[PDB]
Amino acid sequence: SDRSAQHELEKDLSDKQAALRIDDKCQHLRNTSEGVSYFRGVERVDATV
Amino acid sequence: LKVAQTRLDERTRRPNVELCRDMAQLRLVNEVYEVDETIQTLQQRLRDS
Amino acid sequence: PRKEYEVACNTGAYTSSGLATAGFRTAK
Amino acid sequence: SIATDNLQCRERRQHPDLVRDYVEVELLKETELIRNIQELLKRTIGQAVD
Amino acid sequence: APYSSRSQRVCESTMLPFVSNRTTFFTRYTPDD
Amino acid sequence: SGTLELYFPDHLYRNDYVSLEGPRWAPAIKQAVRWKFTPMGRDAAGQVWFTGLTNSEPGDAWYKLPRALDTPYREAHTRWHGCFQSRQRGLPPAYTQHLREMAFWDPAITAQYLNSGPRWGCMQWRDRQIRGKEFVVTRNQ
Repeated sequence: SDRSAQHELEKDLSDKQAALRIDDKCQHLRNTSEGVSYFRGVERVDATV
Repeated sequence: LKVAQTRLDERTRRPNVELCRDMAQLRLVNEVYEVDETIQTLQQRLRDS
Repeated sequence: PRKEYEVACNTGAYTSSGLATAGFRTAK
Repeated sequence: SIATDNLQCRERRQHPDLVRDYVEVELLKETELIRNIQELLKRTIGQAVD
Repeated sequence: APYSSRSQRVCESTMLPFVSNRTTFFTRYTPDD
Repeated sequence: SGTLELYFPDHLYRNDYVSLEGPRWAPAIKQAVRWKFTPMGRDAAGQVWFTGLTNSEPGDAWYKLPRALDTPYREAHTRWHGCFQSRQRGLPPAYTQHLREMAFWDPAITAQYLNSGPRWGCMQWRDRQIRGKEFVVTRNQ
């Protein structure tokens, strides 16, 4: 029981890291930094859990 | 308009748990609509000039 | 093995599955 | 508003009945159809103003 | 048989629930896919 | 009709009706009581457990000041929700009710009390250029 619960916390921490890299390299972005482009429809898309 | 709307699309690659809608989504869609409106009014006034 | 048969029952291209091998399963 | 309230109310069920039955499929189809229809109405109002 | 069921056997076994709190249904894939 | 000189290429945001599927997943909420089997053994118990700040704790005040150690005061959620409320109070109310569970919000994103322009208004004063009388701008305001 201890090892299974500890697995659940490990995969939660992994998903936290997968969010952190996106938020880190998103919020360091400045005006015309590198590789920015026109995208369209993202302001239309709102998926949320 | 470049930097804000590619900020939106470069954000929206997120995984399942953190696929959400915070204030950043709402502020960014308001940003891109008002920058678009500024483009149309400056284009019209250039035409009248 | 009944576990292998049950997960082979559950797998598919567009089919949701709740069984999880060597761990807890979904509440739904 | 009615559809999203049905979604949260039916999602608040207990453990031996939290089932992805046909009701939840039809509720998701309702949410999708409502949002598509009202966005189409938004574009039609724009064209009729133009 | 008493040893034909252990924790290492029903920990493997699949008809028992052992459920978690996630409700998302992940998908599996085939190597040719 | 004539020879129009134009000087700008930016687009104008229309004429793309895309059939959108993809926001298809069961939404996540805050629950109160969940269930567990605590060991994997021949010993096994079906135990319910209730979460902390949901239904068992209360907000701070000076009459309830120090703490009771028996109380389920979840400090992490308390601090996070305090800073969340501090950041939350800045947005106006339609953007607050979009962060609720049920969909009581207006479907069109720009609000009535913030937008200076009328939504889907049909009036637009266009002055025809004719030699002679005086041309002018901003007849709306």
